[PDB]
Amino acid sequence: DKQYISYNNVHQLCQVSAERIKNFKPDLIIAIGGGGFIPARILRTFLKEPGVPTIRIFAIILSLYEDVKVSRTQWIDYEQCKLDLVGKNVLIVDEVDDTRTTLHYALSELEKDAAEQAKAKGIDTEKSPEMKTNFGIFVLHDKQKPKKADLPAEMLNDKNRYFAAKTVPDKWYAYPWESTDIVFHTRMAIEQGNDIFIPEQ
Amino acid sequence: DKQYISYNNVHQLCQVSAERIKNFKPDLIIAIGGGGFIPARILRTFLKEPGVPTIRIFAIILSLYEDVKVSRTQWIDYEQCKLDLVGKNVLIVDEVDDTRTTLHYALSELEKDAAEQAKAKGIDTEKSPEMKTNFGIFVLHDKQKPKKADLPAEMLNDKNRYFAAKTVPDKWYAYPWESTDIVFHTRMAIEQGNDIFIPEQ
Ligand SMILES: Nc1nc2c(ncn2[C@@H]2O[C@H](COP(=O)(O)O)[C@@H](O)[C@H]2O)c(=O)[nH]1
Ligand SMILES: Nc1nc2c(ncn2[C@@H]2O[C@H](COP(=O)(O)O)[C@@H](O)[C@H]2O)c(=O)[nH]1
Repeated sequence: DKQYISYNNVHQLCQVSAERIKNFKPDLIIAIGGGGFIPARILRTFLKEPGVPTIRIFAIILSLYEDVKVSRTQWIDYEQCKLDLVGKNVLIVDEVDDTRTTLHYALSELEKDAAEQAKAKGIDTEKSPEMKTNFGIFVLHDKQKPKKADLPAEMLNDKNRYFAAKTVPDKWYAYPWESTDIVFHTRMAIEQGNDIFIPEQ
Repeated sequence: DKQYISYNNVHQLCQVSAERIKNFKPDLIIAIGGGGFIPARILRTFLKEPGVPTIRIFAIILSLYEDVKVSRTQWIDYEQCKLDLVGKNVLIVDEVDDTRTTLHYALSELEKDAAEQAKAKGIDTEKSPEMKTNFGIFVLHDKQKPKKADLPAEMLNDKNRYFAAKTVPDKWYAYPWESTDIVFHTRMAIEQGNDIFIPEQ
């Protein structure tokens, strides 16, 4: 029993979520895999405000192994990119929250990068808090079920640090960019109510 | 006079292009900006062959300035990623070819990386030509107008090295992930015959 998602749906999800996200006032977006990149890119179009330069999106690939083992398959070369996580608001993007495992470590590893950058600059997060980095999360879908790992309480709780376009029942979702027959995929999606929901203007 | 492109169209363009591209037998994809990432990601779904691991996609941002000036805003950290361009077939992806300027330098800079990564490896493409790197290009659209830059002739000639989904006229194309009203954008696209061109199965 699959749930078919149309491109246009993913687009409207980002759209509505764009507003709530506008608070967190992100300084940059870090996208997990290609899965998180597509919505991240769309998400950007909506966060564009006249004059203000367009927010940057950094893609990262993260591999998790067992017998937990983390592996930075593709990471941000802060060096050559000249990216400073210090005192910035980072928004982590990925399509769906299943067991939360992925975001758990994604946040984790990125936090290490922040705190270690802070040292390198000679700063003390303790003595001078404001210098700390504020992390945010954004997912199209957040499955409601038993999560096999977890994200820090204060964030997971604040409705302006963790955004789930939609929270949905434990099922398997097929995303437009995965299908080898978009036409079928689409027809299905429309038949399950997974197409638009915000009529034209 | 804009040309509205639907997500589903971009999807089918990749689909058909997937075949011709299957020859070049790409070892990895390097995507220019988010623009090239979305189609690159889709393109992947179609290149998947049972058993064989899924091809990797590397995103890069390239800034070009004048008064030409190149700036690696975001590049591939071959180091930590453990990526070897030597003797591999790289496919460069980006949504549209306008003045070719972008791809000109994108290819250029990436070629430097291959060369320098080839020499410092203790090899020479002259005596051992089975090691040089073969570059490929893929764009949804390739506008026909007089270009401002240029790619090597042997590549822009061999129809198994330069892939352009649909070769379009000189106009301005609005891509789905750019629109702030997908519904309108879509209706328009369908009315210009810029939606699907292949049916279900
Ligand atoms: N297409 C699709 N991928 C899923 C689904 N649930 C999980 N995934 C994939 O599995 C990864 C694991 O997420 P986690 O379980 O660690 O929170 C996701 O990022 C995503 O790539 C689903 O319903 N549909
Ligand atoms: N949306 C859109 N972007 C375009 C169009 N033509 C060029 N661009 C943008 O301009 C860049 C310049 O490409 P170049 O002119 O250097 O070959 C493209 O990669 C793309 O981001 C168009 O018709 N529509």
